[PDB]
Amino acid sequence: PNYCFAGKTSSISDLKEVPRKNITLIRGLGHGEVYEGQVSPLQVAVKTLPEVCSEQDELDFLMEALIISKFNHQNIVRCIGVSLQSLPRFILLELMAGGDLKSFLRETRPRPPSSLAMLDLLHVARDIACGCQYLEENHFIHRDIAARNCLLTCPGPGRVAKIGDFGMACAMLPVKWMPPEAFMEGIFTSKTDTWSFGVLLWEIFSLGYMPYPSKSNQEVLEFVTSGGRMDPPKNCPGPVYRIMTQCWQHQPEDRPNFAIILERIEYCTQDPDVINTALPIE
Ligand SMILES: COc1cc(N2CCC(N3CCN(C)CC3)CC2)ccc1Nc1ncc(Cl)c(Nc2ccccc2P(C)(C)=O)n1
Repeated sequence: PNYCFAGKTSSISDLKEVPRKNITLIRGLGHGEVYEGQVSPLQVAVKTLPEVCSEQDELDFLMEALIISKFNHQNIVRCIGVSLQSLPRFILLELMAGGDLKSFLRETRPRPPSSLAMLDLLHVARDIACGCQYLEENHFIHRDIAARNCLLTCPGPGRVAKIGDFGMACAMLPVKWMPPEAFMEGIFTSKTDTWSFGVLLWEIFSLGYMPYPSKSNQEVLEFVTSGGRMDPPKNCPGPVYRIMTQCWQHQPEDRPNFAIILERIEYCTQDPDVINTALPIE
């Protein structure tokens, strides 16, 4: 299997094979399965392929390794290497100690008080938008920009958010992150990623709520097609909500590219009225 990105073609032979003897598993992290690990010492996350799997599962795994290995950006998770010549097969990734963003948001929600502030949220949004701008500039369509696919380097301040999973690149389709022309026509473009980014913003500023809270997939599809959009998250500043509503323009041509999203995020970050807004206490 071959893979091309940024005008270069790569195959399995170009991946960095790490000797199996140099890899130590430490603990499970979530769902294949992902472990904390060590490479002789580098801390890694280890994505494993079940030994019992289809040929297409094997190929899917290979492709995910080539895709992640060829990216070179600070807001995309690094691939340390692979161990594909012993079973089970491993992909070695940068350990993101802060976890997935969805869990982080849910678990770090202000409770009775200042576990998070608005600037933390804007920094995460900026980081992911920089990641997406890098993809868009390199003509890569992610297809599943969502909080569950983003990771944080560390729990505390100085955390950096990064795009972590590239699995997507009917009942399993992430309808709630997809614009009309994607779920209706199966047309994907970089404006597809813009729409999803809008939904991720909502996830961020809601502190990890499921989009379109009470609606099923079909309800969302009919709602969104008819021009329905989500309400602002609780205490969401107007300038932030305006970015969401621009990302959710019906016409792909009317949605901003990531360079523009980034500028608008940076303007929000500069506005004292935005960053002095208190997050809701649950
Ligand atoms: C310590 O590092 C982690 C911790 C957790 N946590 C988050 C809280 C969770 N909580 C604690 C509190 N408890 C009561 C309920 C559970 C426990 C696990 C999750 C993930 C990583 N790291 C990590 N790096 C790289 C990758 Cl690449 C990855 N990948 C990854 C790991 C897990 C899920 C999804 C992915 P993705 C996006 C789809 O690749 N994952």
